[PDB]
Amino acid sequence: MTVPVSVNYHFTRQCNYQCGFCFHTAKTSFVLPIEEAKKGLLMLMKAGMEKVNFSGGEPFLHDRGKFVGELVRYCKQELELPSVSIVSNGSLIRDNWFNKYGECLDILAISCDSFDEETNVLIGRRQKGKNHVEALRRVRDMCQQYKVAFKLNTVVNTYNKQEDMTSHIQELCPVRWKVFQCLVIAGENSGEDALRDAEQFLVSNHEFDQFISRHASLECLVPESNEKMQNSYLILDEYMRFLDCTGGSKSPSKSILDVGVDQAMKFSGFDEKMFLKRGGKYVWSKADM
Ligand SMILES: Nc1ccn([C@@H]2O[C@H](COP(=O)(O)OP(=O)(O)OP(=O)(O)O)[C@@H](O)[C@H]2O)c(=O)n1
Ligand SMILES: C[S@@+](CC[C@H](N)C(=O)[O-])C[C@H]1O[C@@H](n2cnc3c(N)ncnc32)[C@H](O)[C@@H]1O
Ligand code: SF4
Ligand code: NA
Repeated sequence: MTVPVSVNYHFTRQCNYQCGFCFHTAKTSFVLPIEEAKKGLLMLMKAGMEKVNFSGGEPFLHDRGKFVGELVRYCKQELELPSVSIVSNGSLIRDNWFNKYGECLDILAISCDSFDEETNVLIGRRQKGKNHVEALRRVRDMCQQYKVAFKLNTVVNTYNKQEDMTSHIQELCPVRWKVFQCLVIAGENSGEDALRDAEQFLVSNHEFDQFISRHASLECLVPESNEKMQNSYLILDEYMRFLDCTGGSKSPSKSILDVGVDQAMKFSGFDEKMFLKRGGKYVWSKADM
């Protein structure tokens, strides 16, 4: 039986940005009552979960960041999880949140696809109406101030495929720099009713390889081609259903809240060998960094 050692919980699909290739789109606004989410996290820890990553959607948009804060505190203080992380666009992370919850967060990943603001506009890394300026640098400084490990995520796509990020990554010094090839998921960023159309963003495997090669000097680089990314995550949706990506979509299992972890896991599509090959198990607790 596969142990769900590291699990992503996309607890909301709502987002304030509009990234054109987004593969986890705003198809619903449902969020579990926080006590139900805590019951799911408890049974995941009982099944062997050691790392949880909160995703979405934008995790800091829900309830002004209080929901993700409380889940981080619950997992660290009540479940004693070795690793608690978040992946965020960074735009809504505030100093008061960090002062309250940062001691419980091991790793904060901020997504940054370009250091060129025209490219970010083309991609949709922007809110409609008002906008923020240097959210990335301000969040990076908060991670140093509150002693959280800083991680950066980048999607290689048509509009950054020639970008040399070396000097910027050198300055930011992330502990881990994930570099994803833009990935198509039917019903998310392809398909008749999809909210996004990734076609204009996709790169060839070779263009992905050339972006990786350009940045091979950076020791923090963790590349994930489509092969390494598609099925190598345990992905719980906003109903705490595992999503199986093996068929090219995000096909949900029943909720662990109804059937338990082991039963739902059979329908996760998780490729544990690929999880290990891409570097999914790593030094992820802050005592060890
Ligand atoms: N087919 C896939 C593959 C991945 N993801 C999501 O893409 C994000 C990738 O972010 P990453 O930083 O790689 O997630 P972590 O699990 O925090 O990564 P790691 O533990 O390896 O640092 C995750 O939310 C994951 O669930 C997705 O929606 N669909
Ligand atoms: C859907 S996002 C959710 C968290 C937050 N909204 C953010 O963007 O960081 C999770 C991660 O997946 C990446 N991502 C989104 N769409 C992708 C795609 N089509 N292919 C590869 N990665 C993608 C994001 O950039 C981000 O690092
Ligand atoms: S990838 Fe962009 S649009 Fe998709 S959830 Fe993250 S910030 Fe929102
Ligand atoms: Na969609």
